[PDB]
Amino acid sequence: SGFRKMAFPSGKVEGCMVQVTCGTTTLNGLWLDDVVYCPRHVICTNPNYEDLLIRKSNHNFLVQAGNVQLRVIGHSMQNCVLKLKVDTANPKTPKYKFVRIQPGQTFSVLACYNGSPSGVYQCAMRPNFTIKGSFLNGSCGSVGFNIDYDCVSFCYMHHMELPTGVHAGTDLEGNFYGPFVDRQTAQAAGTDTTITVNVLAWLYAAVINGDRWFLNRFTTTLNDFNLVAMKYNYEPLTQDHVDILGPLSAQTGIAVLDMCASLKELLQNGMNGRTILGSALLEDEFTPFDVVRQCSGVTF
Amino acid sequence: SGFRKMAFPSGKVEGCMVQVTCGTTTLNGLWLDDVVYCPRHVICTSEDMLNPNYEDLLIRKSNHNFLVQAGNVQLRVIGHSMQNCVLKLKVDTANPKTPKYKFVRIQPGQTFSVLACYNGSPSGVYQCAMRPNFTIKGSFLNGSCGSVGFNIDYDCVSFCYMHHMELPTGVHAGTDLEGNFYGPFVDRQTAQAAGTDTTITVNVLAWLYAAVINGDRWFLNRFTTTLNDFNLVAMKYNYEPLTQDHVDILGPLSAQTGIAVLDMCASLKELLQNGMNGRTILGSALLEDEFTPFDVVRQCSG
Ligand SMILES: Cc1cncc(C(=O)N2C[C@H]3CC[C@@H](C2)N3[C@@H](c2cccc(F)c2)c2cn(CCc3ccsc3)nn2)c1
Ligand SMILES: [Cl-]
Ligand SMILES: [Mg+2]
Repeated sequence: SGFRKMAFPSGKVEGCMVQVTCGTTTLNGLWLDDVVYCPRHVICTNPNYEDLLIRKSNHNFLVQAGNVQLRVIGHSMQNCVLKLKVDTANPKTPKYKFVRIQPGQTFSVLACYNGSPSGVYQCAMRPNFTIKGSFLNGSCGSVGFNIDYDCVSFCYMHHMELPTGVHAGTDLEGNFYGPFVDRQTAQAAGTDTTITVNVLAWLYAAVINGDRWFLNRFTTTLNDFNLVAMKYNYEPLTQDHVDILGPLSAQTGIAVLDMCASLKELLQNGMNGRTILGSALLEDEFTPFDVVRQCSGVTF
Repeated sequence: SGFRKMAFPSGKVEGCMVQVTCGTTTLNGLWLDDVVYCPRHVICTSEDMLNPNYEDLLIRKSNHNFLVQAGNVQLRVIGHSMQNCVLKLKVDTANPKTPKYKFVRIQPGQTFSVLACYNGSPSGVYQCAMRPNFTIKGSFLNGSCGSVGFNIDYDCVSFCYMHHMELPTGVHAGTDLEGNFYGPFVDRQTAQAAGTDTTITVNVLAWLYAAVINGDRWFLNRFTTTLNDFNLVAMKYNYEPLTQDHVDILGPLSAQTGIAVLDMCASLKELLQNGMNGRTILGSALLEDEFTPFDVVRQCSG
């Protein structure tokens, strides 16, 4: 029993983190095979990054894997990520893929400083394409990932903090999540919305763990609920979301539209001094799979 | 900016998790140098578990009865000993991935990271606190016995918890790595219950300081309090007493923020009296007590 915000074991990624220093800036890079990936804004000196990089020589890039130093033998740019070719293939390179995640999906973040891992936590790609992480100066290049079996799927590289304190980054191919640029300009997180399918998944997690007070005899329609959803700044619930929740509906005897009626009442009446899984708010950073994985016991 | 329940990177502990099998029972062990540590109830049957005589049970075991598996490598047991409620299996191979480590017994309110493990394979990592009633609020399923809790300040792993069982209220109990249970619990199936829990006052105060550091001041007030008047109010909300040690420990965060410790206590008093009025603090609608003062400085400063 118990339900907790749980990150993937980070060992396979710790062995890939390195420190990258160009000019005055130091941040983190990801060492896979014979390439180090890091944010292109490490580029020394409204920037024209292709033009700034030609001035740079391989030996301007200091790369350290612990005490050991890696020799840069080439450099290239892919969107907002810089790729440093090094002389040595990382002997601890895991089986891995680069993937791009969708809003509402979760991943583990390995927060790093000076190439040394310092913490791991779970976070969701918000509908406004930010994440609510915990990053200080020097965390740029920290990465986000999921693990399926022995395969690490890298999905996020951290680039910047926005004025509201939330965070923005790219996939490992250098494409930003959301309408952001890697520049000193005026940028702001858009208005956010609540990830409806994830709230429902969390209510099923609560039921599985004995928290049942919010259940009621009623059910609703997808059309009726989604009108309540938009009213409360909740993402629309689609039939595909209903399908994904199928497993949990079968396991608990609570149909999704049966649970939507519960969520409707919670949105309209509050929780009246009660809590669900130790929270006084509705939590939307657990996916249906996160709830199945943790209420069943998958391992890596 | 931001403030999150942050676990330590788990790789140094992942390299130590093994599977231990006795009879029909399989659980997790911790492999450091040439020793595998696991809960001694791995030698029990469910019948034994009402009033097991562990000394009598262990003397009947042969080394080859213990099947220890590290990945796809079967380790061979060459001896065994029992220390309180932990079984120490001597193996013929030292773990080449053994980190710098220590065993530490922690006090209520301390936090640590838990590496949930099944059949010797890590599943996930999350942050826990030792509650005042010597339980933890974890996420543990059947087969999680032997999972460990740890901290990694500098590059040394301090092991502080090994998971043994789940109590009737859904909370969890275990030992330190010397085999001594936290709290009054025993590794028997006899009736046992967690005591009434209380809120870890010093940690709430640390978290409120974290909130100020992150730029939130809505809960401050113009009042102060004596330490004794604070504790008279706090105990009425089932909060732990705040000691002069707790006040000393908060000195650094007080200095950084410019808010005296007893002024922050006055703010907490008001929050307990009023609630949040539909507001949040660091994204929570409740007062969070599983961040220590040391945690706050670690995450908000370095
Ligand atoms: C939800 C959960 C959370 N954390 C840990 C668990 C989890 O796996 N066990 C913990 C619990 C509950 C089941 C079992 C193992 N118990 C063992 C137990 C019971 C009472 C006190 C105690 F100190 C330990 C236990 C071990 N044996 C021997 C025969 C046997 C072996 C495997 S099943 C039966 N008999 N009882 C479960
Ligand atoms: Cl302690
Ligand atoms: Mg209903």
